[PDB]
Amino acid sequence: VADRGYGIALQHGSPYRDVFSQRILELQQNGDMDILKHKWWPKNGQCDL
Amino acid sequence: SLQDLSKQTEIPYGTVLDSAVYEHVRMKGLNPFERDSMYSQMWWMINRS
Amino acid sequence: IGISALTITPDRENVVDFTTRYMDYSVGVLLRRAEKTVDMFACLAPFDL
Amino acid sequence: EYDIRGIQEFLDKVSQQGMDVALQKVENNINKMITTLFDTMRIEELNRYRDTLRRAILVMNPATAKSFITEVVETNLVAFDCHWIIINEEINDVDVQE
Repeated sequence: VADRGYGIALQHGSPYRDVFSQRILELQQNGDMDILKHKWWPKNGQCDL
Repeated sequence: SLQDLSKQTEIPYGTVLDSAVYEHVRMKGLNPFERDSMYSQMWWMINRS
Repeated sequence: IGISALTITPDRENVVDFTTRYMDYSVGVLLRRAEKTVDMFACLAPFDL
Repeated sequence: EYDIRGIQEFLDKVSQQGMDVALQKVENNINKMITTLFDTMRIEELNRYRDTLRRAILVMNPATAKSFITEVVETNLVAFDCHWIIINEEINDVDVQE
């Protein structure tokens, strides 16, 4: 679905997010989120959905 | 009718590549602001592979 | 002059000045008729001859 | 054909006042320009792009404006409320009526 992407808050005015965007692009290109997704949504889990 | 053609999928249908009708269906099917959704189904009959 | 099954489309009205149209353009579909379903021996056909 | 050094003291002065001006060239092949939008953007983005088109300025020759308008209005990227300025030095009355 449109309109929405997930996110998490951090204390306002920090340098954190400002420089995290490219690091998130790294984590995307590594598929590190996809490793976490396989962990948390195992494709061959206990049941066929 | 063309509606009754587009509902079923047990007889496949298509058109000549790069024809004006082909590109007209491709244009209709991709436009989300289109009022009549039928073309957005027919395109998935015509775009296969 | 130019004349054939030529269709008025806006991208062509940029370089040639079509007349008023003489007939409408319509998209259609071709099919094969359903033959006929009834025969005099359909009551015996559940057994091979 | 437009030498974009006319609209170059305007794109300056406007940008002191904080308007969100945007450029875009209009292609020689309007239909495939338009469908290259639908084939390559998110539905999340179309619903923002179609919010901009409500107020636009055309700076071009009338025989292209007739073919652009007729293509936008027919594919429903503009509704009953837009406001498009159309500026030129020479529009003859037969195009004012078209």
